Amino acid sequence: MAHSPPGHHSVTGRPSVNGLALAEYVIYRGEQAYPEYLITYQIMRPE
Amino acid sequence: GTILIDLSPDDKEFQSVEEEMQSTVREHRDGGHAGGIFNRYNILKIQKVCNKKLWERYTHRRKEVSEENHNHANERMLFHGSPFVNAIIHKGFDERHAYIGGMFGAGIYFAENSSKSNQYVYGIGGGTGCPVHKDRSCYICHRQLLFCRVTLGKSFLQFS
Ligand SMILES: Cc1ccc2c(c1)sc1nncn12
Ligand SMILES: [Zn+2]
Repeated sequence: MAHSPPGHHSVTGRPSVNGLALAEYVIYRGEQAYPEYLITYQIMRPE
Repeated sequence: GTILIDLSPDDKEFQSVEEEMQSTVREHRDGGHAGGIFNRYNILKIQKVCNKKLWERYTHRRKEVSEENHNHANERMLFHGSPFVNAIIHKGFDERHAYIGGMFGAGIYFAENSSKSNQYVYGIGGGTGCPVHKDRSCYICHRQLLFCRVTLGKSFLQFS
């Protein structure tokens, strides 16, 4: 794995073309995330 | 040491996790190629992941980050999608769950849009789709996402 940019704990991928997109995030330490909920789902075919 | 506690659909905790799943679906520029064509999900089950060791590992590192950032962990609830979801809930996040060819370099990626994490459940760009039908848009096969507590601390802001 890489390291965060000097002085930083994570990167924020801020969307700058797609109006509707929300942010993506990257951490470089596994210890900086905890998997709190396992969600089991199906995607649904629209009308 | 992991145990999965099944949450009742009548539980407000189930309800607010389902709402974050459903309300953060968007359209994708790939028109559904990677994660399929859908506007919403059938939630089948929501389990709380409980591991003493992985939790203490997380809060240790969160204290380190907050002390480096004016007592601000900058903690978020973010979606993660991976075919190794079962190894993640048991052994926690590490180097083997990094995306090495990612835009922001070799790290562990998370998303505010559930439908973005959904693109990654069968692999990079949806891989070859569900193991049973080889369908990236499978409406039959059960999918799994994680909703994770993520410490961002001081985030480096990269524009597209
Ligand atoms: C480049 C990249 C790779 C994986 C990934 C994201 C972005 S956002 C997300 N949510 N779950 C997995 N992922
Ligand atoms: Zn399938």
